[PDB]
Amino acid sequence: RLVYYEGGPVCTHARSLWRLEPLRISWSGSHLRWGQPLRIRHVTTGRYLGLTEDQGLVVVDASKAHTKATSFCFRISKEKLDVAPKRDVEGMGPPEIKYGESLCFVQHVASGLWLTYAAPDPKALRLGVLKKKAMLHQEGHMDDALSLTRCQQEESQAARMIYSTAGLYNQFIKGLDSFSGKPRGSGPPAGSALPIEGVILSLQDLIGYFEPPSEELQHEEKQTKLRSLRNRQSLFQEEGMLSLVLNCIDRLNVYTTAAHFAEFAGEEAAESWKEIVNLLYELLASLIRGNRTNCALFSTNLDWLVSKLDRLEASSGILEVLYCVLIESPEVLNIIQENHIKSIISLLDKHGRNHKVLDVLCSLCVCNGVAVRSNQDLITENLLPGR
Amino acid sequence: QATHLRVGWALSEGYSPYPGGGEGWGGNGVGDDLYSYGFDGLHLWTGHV
Amino acid sequence: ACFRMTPLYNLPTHRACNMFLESYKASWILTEDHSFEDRMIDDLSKAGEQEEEEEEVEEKKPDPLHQLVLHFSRTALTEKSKLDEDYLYMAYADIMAKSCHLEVEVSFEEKEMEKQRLLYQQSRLHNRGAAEMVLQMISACKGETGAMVSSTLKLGISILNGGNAEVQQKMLDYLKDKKEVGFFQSIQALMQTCSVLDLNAFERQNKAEGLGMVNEDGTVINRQNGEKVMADDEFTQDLFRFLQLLCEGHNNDFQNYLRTQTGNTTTINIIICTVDYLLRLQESISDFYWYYSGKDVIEEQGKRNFSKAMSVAKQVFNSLTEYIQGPCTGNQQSLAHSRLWDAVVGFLHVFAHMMMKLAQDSSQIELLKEL
Amino acid sequence: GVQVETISPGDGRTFPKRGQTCVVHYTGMLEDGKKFDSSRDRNKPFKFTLGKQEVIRGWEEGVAQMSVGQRAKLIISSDYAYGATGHPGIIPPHATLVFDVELLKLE
Amino acid sequence: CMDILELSERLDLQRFHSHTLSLYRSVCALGNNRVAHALCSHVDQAQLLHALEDARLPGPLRAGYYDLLISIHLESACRSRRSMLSEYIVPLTPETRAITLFPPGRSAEDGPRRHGLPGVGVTTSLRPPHHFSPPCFVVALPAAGATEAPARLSPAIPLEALRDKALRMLGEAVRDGGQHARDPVGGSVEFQFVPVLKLVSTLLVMGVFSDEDVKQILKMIEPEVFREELEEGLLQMKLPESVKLQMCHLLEYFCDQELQHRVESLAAFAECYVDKMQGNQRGRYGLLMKAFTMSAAETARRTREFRSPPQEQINMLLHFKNGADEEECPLPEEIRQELVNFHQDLLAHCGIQLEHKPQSLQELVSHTVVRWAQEDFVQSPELVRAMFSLLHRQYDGLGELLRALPRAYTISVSSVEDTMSLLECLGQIRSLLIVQMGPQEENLMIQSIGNIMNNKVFYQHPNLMRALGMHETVMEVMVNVLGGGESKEIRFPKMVTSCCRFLCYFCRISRQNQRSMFDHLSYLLENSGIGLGMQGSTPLDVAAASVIDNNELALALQEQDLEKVVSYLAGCGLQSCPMLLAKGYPDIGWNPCGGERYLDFLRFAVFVNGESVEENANVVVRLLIRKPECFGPALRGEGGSGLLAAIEEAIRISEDPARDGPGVPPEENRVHLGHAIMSFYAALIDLLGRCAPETHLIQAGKGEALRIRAILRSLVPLDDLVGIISLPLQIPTLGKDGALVQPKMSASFVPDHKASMVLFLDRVYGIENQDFLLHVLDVGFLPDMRAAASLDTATFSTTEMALALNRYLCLAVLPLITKC
Repeated sequence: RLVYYEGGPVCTHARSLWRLEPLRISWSGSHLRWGQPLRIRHVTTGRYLGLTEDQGLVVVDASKAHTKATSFCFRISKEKLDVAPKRDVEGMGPPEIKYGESLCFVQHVASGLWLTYAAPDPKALRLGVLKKKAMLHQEGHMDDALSLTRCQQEESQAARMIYSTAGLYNQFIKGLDSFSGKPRGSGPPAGSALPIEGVILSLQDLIGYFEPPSEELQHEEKQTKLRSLRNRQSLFQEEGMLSLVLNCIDRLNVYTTAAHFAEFAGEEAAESWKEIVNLLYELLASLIRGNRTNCALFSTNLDWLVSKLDRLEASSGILEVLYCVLIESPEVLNIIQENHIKSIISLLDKHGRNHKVLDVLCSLCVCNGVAVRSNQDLITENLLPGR
Repeated sequence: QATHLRVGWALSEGYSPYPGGGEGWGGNGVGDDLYSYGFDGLHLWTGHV
Repeated sequence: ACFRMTPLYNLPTHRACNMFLESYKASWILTEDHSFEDRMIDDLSKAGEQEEEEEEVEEKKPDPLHQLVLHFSRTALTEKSKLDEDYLYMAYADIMAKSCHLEVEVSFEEKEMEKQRLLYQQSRLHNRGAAEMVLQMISACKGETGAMVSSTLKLGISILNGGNAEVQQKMLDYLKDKKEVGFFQSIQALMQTCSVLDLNAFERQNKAEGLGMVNEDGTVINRQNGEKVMADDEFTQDLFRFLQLLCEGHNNDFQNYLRTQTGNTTTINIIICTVDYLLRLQESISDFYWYYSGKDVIEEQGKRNFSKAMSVAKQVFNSLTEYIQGPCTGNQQSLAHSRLWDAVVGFLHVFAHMMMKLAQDSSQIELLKEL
Repeated sequence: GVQVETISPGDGRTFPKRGQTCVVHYTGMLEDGKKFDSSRDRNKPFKFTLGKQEVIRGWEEGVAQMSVGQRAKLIISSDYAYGATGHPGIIPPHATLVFDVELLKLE
Repeated sequence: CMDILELSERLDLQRFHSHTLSLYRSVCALGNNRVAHALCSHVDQAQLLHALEDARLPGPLRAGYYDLLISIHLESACRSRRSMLSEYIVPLTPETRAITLFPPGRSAEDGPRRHGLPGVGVTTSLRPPHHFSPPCFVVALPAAGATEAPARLSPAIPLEALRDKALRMLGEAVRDGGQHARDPVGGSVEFQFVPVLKLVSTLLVMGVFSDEDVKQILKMIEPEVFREELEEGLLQMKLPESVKLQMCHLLEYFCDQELQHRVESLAAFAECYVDKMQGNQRGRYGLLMKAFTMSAAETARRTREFRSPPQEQINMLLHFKNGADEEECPLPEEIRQELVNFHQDLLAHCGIQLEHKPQSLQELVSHTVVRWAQEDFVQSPELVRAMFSLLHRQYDGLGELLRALPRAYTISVSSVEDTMSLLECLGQIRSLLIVQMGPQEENLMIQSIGNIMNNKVFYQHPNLMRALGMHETVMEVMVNVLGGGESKEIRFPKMVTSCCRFLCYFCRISRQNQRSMFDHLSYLLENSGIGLGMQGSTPLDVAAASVIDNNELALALQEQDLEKVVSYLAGCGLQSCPMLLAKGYPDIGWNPCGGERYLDFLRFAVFVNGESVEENANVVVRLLIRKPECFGPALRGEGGSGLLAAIEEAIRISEDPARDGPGVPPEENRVHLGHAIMSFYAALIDLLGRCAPETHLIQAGKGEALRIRAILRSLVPLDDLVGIISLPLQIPTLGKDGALVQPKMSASFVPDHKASMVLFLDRVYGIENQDFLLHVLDVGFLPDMRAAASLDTATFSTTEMALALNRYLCLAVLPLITKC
């Protein structure tokens, strides 16, 4: 709910993206003008910058974002010459503000306050905090001017997708928690309806979105597509879609089969349980594949993944996720243990002779030209001597 | 590998050891199935035991 | 000193052998001059038995030199966090750069013949992707100085020498078609890393030289540490020479592009970046003058550092002149509304006072002429 | 303990004594019949000195119980072969080993 | 069971088994010789040798079995040899003396166009042998501790038989390719040729092939070029790109052999020529001395040569390339002509000194590479890179020698055995660069470091050590373990402690070693943010060793590095130690122990050879004042209690438990907070005193020196220094009956703390007034002198406090009184 001036990697993430919304529908895409009132929307959360009588400067919900609270303007200078009003124009209007070049002060229209930074609170710089809370002040500072920087179409599309997908999956998780522990017996599911169709379509769309580039492509095109894919994976992970997918997987994993799920959600919902689980695992694999940063996140919760290898509904998908993690992350390789290796071998024992399991087995043996002697020894001692 | 040499009896319908692979580790002869009964000097061979 | 009398004939045979190997490599092998670059490029640029193979296909297969350039382009385009140092790329970039020679009264005919020879030598490379390769390598360096970017800049200068309009057109088309901010981001980072005169470094170097020779030269380090003041002056000159050659001949399109890249998501003003570097250099030179103003005569090392700084400043002035000449009115306005006037004021102060000071001792006539 | 079962007779008189170098050709199997070692695969007789604790205890006793030129089957219990630890990656824990040894010569 | 040849049609089983072979290769990859020995029980030598020859085996299985043989038996030896193949340590033996650039031939003994066959002849560069052990699974298992047993060797396989088999298979493959059958072994030409070529390349690099074998391989590659003074050669057959890649590997090996031969010929000539030069210089000296002084000036000018460093003498004696008179270069004309002839021969060998049939290795490689590139648009980037590397080496042969010489080195015959042992140890250390560190690897690294530091060649040939790059490899190992889990308490502390003991000594061996380590200062300072809990040597200690008592390096130091260290010190002055908090110490709010380490690195940079380096001292003082938290909570402007109050509070903390430590212990509670605080402030005062300017600068009245001294005087009051110097020390006493009540030196106020105060007082404030001298003597010095004198009894004479008092008096106090 709070707004900050922050620097560093955040300048490439989706939490620093804002949509400028003039107070009109017609010609809302016209050139922006000095002193023209407008709203500022946070893309990934859908909230609006505004002034609240209690909390000061915050981002409010759209339901509470009335013009008085959330109407701002851009000013060339802090002089008190805003008296001169202007009328709207039926057209693109005259170009006034430029990307990068123009330096603009943000003013709250109703109160006349200026968007500035709060006096840096002590002990925060001492700890190492380098973000300054933003506030609305009567005077401000001389360096209050902001520069407007353009973002790529891919970034803006990803931000809007994150917003809608987060909404949908949060609704799904709430639906599951609604009947978390309430058996239906023979009556109605005893909960809120689930967005099964929306979830399935969204998962398919995101799998296609994160599809890796085709191998039969010219090197240059493949490299550009790989760069775009990595950037999109990073954007989603930073906005926290990985945790959301894992939470959905947890809630659906509580149930051991479609019939067990139907005992709480109903037969109609249970008709899609297996499909949703498999799609979630495919999305997880697409989200982490080839991404060292995303894959390294499993070094803390490897048991979460290894303990699911013997689930029969999505065995191949779970194995694919594990394969991606081990292929990309040496950190996971350095925390693998004997029980993990034994579970992976029991996969061979219980599911049959699958070469992907061997591929996984010595994705543990070497990574990036460095060998893990403990993993090699454990595999040798637990797999070979039985013959 | 130790030389194989066994002597005994075999039943016409059923004793068909083909060259190459087979029961156990291959090299099937007299007493490597339940259709033949063999002796090798130290062991009585039948059923591949 | 004298009484110690350390003779070579007393050294053990193996110590003498190692010393001999070092000295022989330094004086005989290293000094040897072998010119194989032209022969190598000429051999590699030849297709073989094309008619016998019946290459009636409209798209002929690349010849060996083309394939080498394509391989290095692929290496540059590979998506990586950083560009790894590559001895092979550096060696072949040096070979390609040397292949374009850039060689009394010379007749108009002889001058034109030299120009045509250089154009042919440069076409040998830029007809096979060398210009795009240079741009890709500059972009891939991601603003990190080093041998890779030095070799890339030298190759670019070699293929651009004389204001090669065809190479300029190819570079501009590639940049405007790819629309990547990485190239100019890398250029800006390199320009910001470029160094100026440093008086603390100068005093440190003076003290290091002052440190005497007590033990024998082998045991001591001979205080032969590389130059501490403007150590990358060659790289700075190469960078600004490359930027100048991008505009040589009053290429209006590329002159405008250096100021604003309309198609990209963000733009960098290379003209203003150059002005900012010039301002830093002017301030450093003013500091040097103030350091030496009290002294009567500038010593040899001070003269050498002044000369290096002045060569860099000369190159920067030539780059700005190339940016604006033609005239590029947009660049003229961008410079007029910049910090150039302050740099010129500081330079005028330094010029006046250094003129008056250097005129008073004839041992500094060369420095005065350079000034 | 180790049990020795003759396969082919030896000379009957020449037995190894402590400090002698026995030269043997052997094939090792686990009790279930899985081969894990054989000197004949490497085509080189295995030499070991009796009494220097170079080989397992079962071997030390069984080969000493044999005569020159003799071939015998040695059945060795786990405590005599490798015990609980086993041979990591080769022999499982608590494994009984069956060997087919032949004492080629004594030196 | 079935025949394994049924996997040609049973494709699921074939895929599973090929991936099983890959898993076998991977569980033993990168030096796991123990697992290789284990795998010898699952795929035995007879199986591997039969698979090598099985012509009906499906291609993936054939390739897998060739790769499995290589991984089990040859990979480790090949890697270790390949690591050493880039260095040329030539012993000065008769074989080396015999080596010559060109083969002794009827045309000429040196000069003739015809080279010797590459890779054939005599080479003397030192290369440690291969070590293998026999596979055997009936031996008694070593029942000693784990991770301490000697590292397993690679399982052995008969190498002469393997060589013969590889050669025969390669010959058969060449013949079959020439015949162009429709059933290639393995199902394709690539599957027929790539495995055998990989095996041959591995054996070649291992260097097991004899001269006759190498001649056979050369004739298989090119019958006409490498004829000895069928007709289709591999290089002239039409082959896939992978086969071309293996051919490139073979050509690379032979080009490397040519380079090695050039290096060794140069070394042999160097031996002979240097002997001649020394012998001539001896005669010249004898004749010069024998001269009855024609002219004293002439004698001095002549002896100017002989009173010069030997390297400079050699440079002068070799300066006749473009002619020189007997005064510029006294070397005789015959001796000059010898070098001229050898230089011509070397240029001719490299091809610099100047038929469609190649007739030479260089021309063969150039023609082959250019022809391949002309014939096809090569699709494999690895093949392209190998092709153009080979072509560059062929075209620039003198440059290859120039870039290789830095790694060449001649040694005496008496150093060969120790050099071989050192090379084995360095090989083990280098092998540890591709494996995650564990207990066994840690033990191996420590043992190798100990052996190297006990080897004589380590000390006598620091230039050889630098050429081998020992310091860089050890640094890389140390930094790998440090960075791995940087936030987590780093594991294997003993290995890092050894990582100095080695490197932190390597710096001290020689000045060039010190410079080489100094070149990595930022790296060490980057990784020095962690430590302390080391309780041993650290990368910060490596950094100090690089700049210690070296004026040139201290002047070459960088303001960026000093700012990095000062930032670490600020962090230590603002935050408590997480490790101490975990161990249960009170939270005092800062980190005196780390602050002390950082102050210590700064002290070495500021003061060199008993004098302050003004350039570094001013920078350090300015950084410290710009970050006041670096002075500790006592010297804070607002809430500061002052230095004297800080020391007194530290004494009270030491006296009171439950504030000095956890109060719950290997080194008697490890850290004591009171002593830590006192030590931090002592180190800070020592650093400031050492940053104080010199008396000659003060006398000359330099503005900067005066300003710096004024700043230091403002930081530290004189009354606080006198008070600390006057604080009483706890002296050993005899209580009860024979009870020596000795103070715990590591937990109390010690004279080492007063020594820093004395240094600061003498360097910054200085004693110049008789009244002040008498006052300080009466209050601070005389009581300590009397205590030290009274502790001279036989019982107390050797107590820790008595020895500390003696050191304090003889290093700080008495010199000052002598000066005053």
